Amino acid sequence: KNKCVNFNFNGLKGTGVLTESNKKFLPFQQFGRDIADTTDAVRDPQTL
Amino acid sequence: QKLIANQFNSAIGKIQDSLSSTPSALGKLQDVVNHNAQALNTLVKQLS
Repeated sequence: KNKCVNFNFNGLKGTGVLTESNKKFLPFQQFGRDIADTTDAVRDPQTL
Repeated sequence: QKLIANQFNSAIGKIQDSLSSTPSALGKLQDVVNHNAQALNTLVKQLS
C-alpha cells in the first residue's frame, strides 16, 4: 500500500496506488466506478 | 451641495442591496464559469 505498483485483480490489469477505502459496499457489489466508467475501487478476491 | 451629497450616498447604499437580493445580476460572469466546467465534464464523460 501507498506505492505506485502494478496491480492485477482477477484480470483487471492496471497501474496506480492502492490505499485503504471506507466506501461502503453492498455484499453484492464487487467493484466501484467513476463517471468515465473506470475502476476506482476494488475488492480483494482473497482478503475481503 | 448638501442635497447633492445626500442623493449620491443613498444611491450608493442601494447598490449593496440590489446585487445581494437579485440572484441573476451577475449572470454574465457566472456564464464564464459554467461554460468552462461544462466543456471539461463533456471531455471527461466522453471517455466511456
